[PDB]
Amino acid sequence: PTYGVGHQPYRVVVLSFELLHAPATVCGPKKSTNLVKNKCVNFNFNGLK
Amino acid sequence: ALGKLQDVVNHNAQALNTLVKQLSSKFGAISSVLNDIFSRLDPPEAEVQ
Repeated sequence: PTYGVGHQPYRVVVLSFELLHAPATVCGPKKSTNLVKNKCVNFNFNGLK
Repeated sequence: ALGKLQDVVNHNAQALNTLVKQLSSKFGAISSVLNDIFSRLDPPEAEVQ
């Protein structure tokens, strides 16, 4: 405790992601809508916009 | 004996195939897909990417 000038706890967390070849497991909280067929529509299948 | 006429067709086809296959090059970028770069990165470095 007398070390009032020496640093502070700096707990670090590191993640690893961005493969996308296998089916995804952790996916973002975005709403899902019905699909439209036979139309030039913007699709966002699992992130492949 | 019609090799002279076939050579032109083969050369044109192979040149066009090389041109269309060149789209997979990374050219030093992280990915070869514009949509992935735009989605995973902010504009400030996406511009040079």
